[PDB]
Amino acid sequence: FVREDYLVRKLSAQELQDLVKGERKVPLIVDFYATWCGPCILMAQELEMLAVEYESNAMIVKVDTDDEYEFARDMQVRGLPTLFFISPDPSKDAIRTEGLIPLQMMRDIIDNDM
Amino acid sequence: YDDPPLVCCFGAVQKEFVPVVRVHDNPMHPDIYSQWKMLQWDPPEFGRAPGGPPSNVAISHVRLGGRAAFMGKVGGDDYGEELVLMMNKERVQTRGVKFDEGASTACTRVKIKFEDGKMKAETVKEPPEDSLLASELNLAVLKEARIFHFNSEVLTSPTMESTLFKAIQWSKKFGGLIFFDLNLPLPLWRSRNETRKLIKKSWDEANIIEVSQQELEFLLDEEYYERRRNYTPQYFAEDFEQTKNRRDYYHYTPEEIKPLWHDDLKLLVVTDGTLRLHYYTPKFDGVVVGTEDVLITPFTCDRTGSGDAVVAGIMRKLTTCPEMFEDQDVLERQLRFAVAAGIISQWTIGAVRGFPTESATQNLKEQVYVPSMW
Amino acid sequence: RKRNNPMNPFYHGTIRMFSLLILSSSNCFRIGTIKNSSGPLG
Amino acid sequence: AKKEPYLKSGQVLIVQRDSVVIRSAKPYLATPGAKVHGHYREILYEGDT
Repeated sequence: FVREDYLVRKLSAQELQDLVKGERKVPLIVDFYATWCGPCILMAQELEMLAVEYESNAMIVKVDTDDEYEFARDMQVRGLPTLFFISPDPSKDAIRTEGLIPLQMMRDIIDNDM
Repeated sequence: YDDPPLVCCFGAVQKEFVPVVRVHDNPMHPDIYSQWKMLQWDPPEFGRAPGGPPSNVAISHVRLGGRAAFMGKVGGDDYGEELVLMMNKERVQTRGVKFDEGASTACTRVKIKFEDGKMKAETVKEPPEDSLLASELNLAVLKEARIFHFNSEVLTSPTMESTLFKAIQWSKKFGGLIFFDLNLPLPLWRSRNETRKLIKKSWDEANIIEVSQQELEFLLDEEYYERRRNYTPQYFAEDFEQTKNRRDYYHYTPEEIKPLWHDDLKLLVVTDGTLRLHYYTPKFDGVVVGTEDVLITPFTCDRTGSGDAVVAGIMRKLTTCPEMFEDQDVLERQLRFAVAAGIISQWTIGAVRGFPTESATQNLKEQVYVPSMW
Repeated sequence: RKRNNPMNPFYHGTIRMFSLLILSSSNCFRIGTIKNSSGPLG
Repeated sequence: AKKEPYLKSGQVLIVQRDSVVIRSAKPYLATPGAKVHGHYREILYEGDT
């Protein structure tokens, strides 16, 4: 009866691993964030807008570094905010971005590289 | 060569991107980011005055009245132009910025593996920010610049590390001072021994070093100082001040710092946010008392970039007041200027958006401190 | 009684009383023949 | 003593050879005709009259 206010789901490292190992058809965007990081407030609003634009044509998820610190380090996260763009084609390699990139830049990566 | 003397910032130009990431034990709601500002006014200790990319220091240095040039590489795409247009707007020299037309700015190609039942990534192609070559260095900048500034983020890239030490050789050949602003990224917090080996070569090449209290304790012994802070006398205090149960502002002795001291080091600064600035020289040492007030503006406070403003304020005074290295009273007065710059930087959302001007910083310094401390 | 009952072993501060107060470092602080030796005589 | 730092307010709790431990106390000045609320050694909580 009441629509939820937030579209981006928070996933554990174990849940994210199964999502990556499993079969996917849409691009997978993974956000690493922390509630204490100031720029993550700005990034959180951009990814919610990106989820609205890509209703079912993309899957937007987020991972907290306070809960999955070891997982983030193994994923080569050097700082926050960090985004991973994972293609549904298993041969293509993922794209890792750093910093508050513009919303249009995210769309170009998803459309042209994902 | 015009005045004020030029300063060169070396590394990657990025928008925001706080490098120093550790584990905090007080998380807010994972979705309601309107609660996250409460962590800006009760921050983790490693995030009291966070640093950032070297382009933040260059921008902040120019706003404080200095002149700065950025040395690095961006891609030939649209986001690369936005970063360059950001630094040109802030009147940062960009002749040292090289374009790589075949690369995408701030984009790293990585491959995902599933080693030992866990998900890991390995770098396939580094971004243009971490791919500046030695043949691409602008030697006119390195000849003119009096301070060469870089962070430890360049040590995470094999290409930049080789390029970094060629830039240092040229800068020293031309008489420039080397400023190492540590700002340890996430990987370098894993273990003390691996990090000390990784940074030792760049540590020895530096004439000026700025580290946070958390970085310094991590490099020497993290558990010893944590035990030291948590000690409470069982029966009575050793002095009246110990009864007040005040915050710990421990000043490290030069003998504790000795494992990190070398011959060419002129000034070591240890920052406890903007609250304390511990300074160490070959002849003397001491602490500058500062302050912070983010609760004065609870809805616009943002600590990101305040570490860069403090570093920029130090370089602004070092270039124009060379006697800071030898006079303790002069050094303390000039460091209060850096304290004021850090305070103002915490009053605005966004690092670049909130960097203060010289007159605003000078005004706050005279308002906060009594006239005898100016 | 215990038998009427209706975890399995197989599976700072100094008190000042006269009313109780606690004394600790938060309210107390410091301001700074053979040779004869102290000991028992028998 | 002239060569010594000034003392803090309180009562001498411990006496040793070269040091003294003080229990912190705060004096209040009261004029004739004033009224004290409490017997001797009566416990007073913060904010009590």
